[PDB]
Amino acid sequence: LKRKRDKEEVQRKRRKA
Amino acid sequence: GTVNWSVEDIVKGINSNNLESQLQATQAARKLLSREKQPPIDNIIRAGLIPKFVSFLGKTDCSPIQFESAWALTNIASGTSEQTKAVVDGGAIPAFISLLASPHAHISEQAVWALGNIAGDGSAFRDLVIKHGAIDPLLALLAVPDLSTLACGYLRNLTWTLSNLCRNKNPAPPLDAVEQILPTLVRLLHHNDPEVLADSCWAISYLTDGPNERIEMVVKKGVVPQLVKLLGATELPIVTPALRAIGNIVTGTDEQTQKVIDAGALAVFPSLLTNPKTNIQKEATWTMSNITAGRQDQIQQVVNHGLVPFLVGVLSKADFKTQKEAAWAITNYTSGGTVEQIVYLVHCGIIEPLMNLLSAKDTKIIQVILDAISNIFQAAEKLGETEKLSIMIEECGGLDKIEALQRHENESVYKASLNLIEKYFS
Repeated sequence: LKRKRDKEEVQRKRRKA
Repeated sequence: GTVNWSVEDIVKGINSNNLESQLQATQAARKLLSREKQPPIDNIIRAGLIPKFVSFLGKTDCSPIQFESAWALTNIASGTSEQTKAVVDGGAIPAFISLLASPHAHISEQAVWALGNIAGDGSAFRDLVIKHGAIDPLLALLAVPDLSTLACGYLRNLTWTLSNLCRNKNPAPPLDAVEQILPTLVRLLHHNDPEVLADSCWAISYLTDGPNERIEMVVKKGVVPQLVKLLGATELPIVTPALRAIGNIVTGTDEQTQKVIDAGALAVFPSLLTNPKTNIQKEATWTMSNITAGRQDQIQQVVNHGLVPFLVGVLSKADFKTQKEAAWAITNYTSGGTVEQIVYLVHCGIIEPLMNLLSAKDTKIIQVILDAISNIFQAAEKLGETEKLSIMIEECGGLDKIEALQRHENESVYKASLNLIEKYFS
């Protein structure tokens, strides 16, 4: 029964400040 | 000097036939694109500057304009998918890959970052970066005897970019790319920098989010002990991906799950199941539900580590989504557990908080709880103590809740409640 699934506020892409 | 130029002035300088004028205009664009508030990405794109910036990536005799244009393009590529696509559409990917070998570390690093933003857009661009050959030169940057000799920021960017090459599904990254990256990734997972550890853990979490064969590729590299060590870290940005990875791994086979148990993961769950961060508690309870879906000896190790009282606690008080995971953990436990394990669950106080959750306006959890109740009744029936459980459920007000479920708007809910009140409460 197994159940599967630098500017801040950023994970996918990062803007360089 | 180059602060707060207009896009029109940038265009004028980039359209000069003067490499130094182009350099100052590219720096001015970089500064616009690096400001904290509302960088004018779309204005820079609409001005037609991406093709020029991409050509500047190739000007080996002017490393400053390579750097400035790499940075400008990195920040364009940090935007929406349309904005990243504009950078890719300009030919940036191969130009950035060629800059990975630049003798100037700041330029190679900027190219690493840019490729991470492109790869981070999603599976297609990730795979396109891979097809253009980015993995070999990226890993060559990390082919050093001791990672500690690399600049901290360089290593963090390399790790974050590699993590994006591991990220996203439909499709997952190419198997050969994963296999090529993994040995370096495991080396980063043992590095002492918290940001490198966090992004390495995220990368591992992405690689283990998938079929059991992808999980196996990772587990075969021996990372589970290190994941369990990181699971006990003080830095939440490390615990979170480490827990996600452990949680993913226990969605796999019983053998993969056993590797997590043998590494000592269960000893960390008293803290994880009481962690003040809701998401940690939820993910930990989700991980527990997948462990209690394992073998009876695995359920037994959950018992031996004293985690059933922690599941009772979560069920008694937690964010509702965590409580829903806990309800699932109990149903899995009671479906796969021995009668002795199931009675132990009752002695730990599961009944009252389980019954209290039947008063929730959520149909999925109701069915899960009714299944658990049935499993416990079947265990009591095997012992002849069915009546004692009935009394307990009635004393805690549970009988009333099941009786009300008879008049629910779901067939399985009504049928389940009716079957219980007829098979055990008649």
